[PDB]
Amino acid sequence: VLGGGCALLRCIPALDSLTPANEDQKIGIEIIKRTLKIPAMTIAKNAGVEGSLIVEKIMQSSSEVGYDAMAGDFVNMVEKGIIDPTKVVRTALLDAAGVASLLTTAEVVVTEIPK
Amino acid sequence: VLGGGCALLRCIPALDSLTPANEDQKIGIEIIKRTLKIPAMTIAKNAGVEGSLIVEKIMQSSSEVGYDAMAGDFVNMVEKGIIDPTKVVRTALLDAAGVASLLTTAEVVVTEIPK
Ligand SMILES: Nc1ncnc2c1ncn2[C@@H]1O[C@H](COP(=O)(O)OP(=O)(O)OP(=O)(O)O)[C@@H](O)[C@H]1O
Ligand SMILES: Nc1ncnc2c1ncn2[C@@H]1O[C@H](COP(=O)(O)OP(=O)(O)OP(=O)(O)O)[C@@H](O)[C@H]1O
Repeated sequence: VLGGGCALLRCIPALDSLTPANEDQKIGIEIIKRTLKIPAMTIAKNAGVEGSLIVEKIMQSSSEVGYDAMAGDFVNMVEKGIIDPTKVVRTALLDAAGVASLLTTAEVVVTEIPK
Repeated sequence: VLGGGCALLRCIPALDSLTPANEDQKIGIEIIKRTLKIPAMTIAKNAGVEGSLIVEKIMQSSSEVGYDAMAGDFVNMVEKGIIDPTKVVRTALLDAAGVASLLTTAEVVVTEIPK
């Protein structure tokens, strides 16, 4: 798939085409929708530029256009070779979500008293 | 002038039409140029939205269009009444710059030892 976090950026309208069952499911869908911009934002922030403007410029562009943080330019990602494995992206997303959504269900935390 | 920090936002091409004498003057001009977006960003950030995207949408718009953070939408701001005194804007800019650029010239700081 496309590299630079653009592959997760192109799946936001798939979440926009979802009908939640209730308000809490809608909250979770919005959480994932806001999370989907995080890798591209982090890559752009590590390059010294403002990641939100870069992310908005990526979503306002065509589906083949992403941000090259090395050259700092908006390019064709397949033609420039900036590509990612699909397995890596889905594995990272699923493994992050499964533990973080379970962590957010907590009300009580029990720890050992430090000796 | 226009309110919402847009009056300082419309003076950025006036800085783009400047020729610095050396590199340090260029650094100072860039400092003021980056500072000119700060009040609109702060107003948008206090409203719960991302201020950088709002600022970019303001500069991509016409000269009469700004952001109403009360209604959260982009409007003709003379017609909507969001206006500022010119004296207040220039007083704030000059009073901030005069002390802050002198503060940034410091190399040594001498303080009294706390008793
Ligand atoms: N020139 C580039 N422009 C834009 N994005 C790029 C560029 N080169 C790599 N990337 C992106 O940066 C990410 C790679 O980051 P990095 O390899 O440091 O971390 P990771 O793969 O998440 O984890 P790990 O630390 O295990 O390697 C991928 O999303 C890749 O598509
Ligand atoms: N509805 C609005 N939409 C957008 N900007 C607005 C709106 N109402 C006011 N503003 C802007 O917000 C700023 C006013 O902020 P505020 O009065 O809290 O601070 P100040 O004038 O800098 O200082 P002081 O605390 O001394 O009043 C002005 O720039 C004004 O144009």
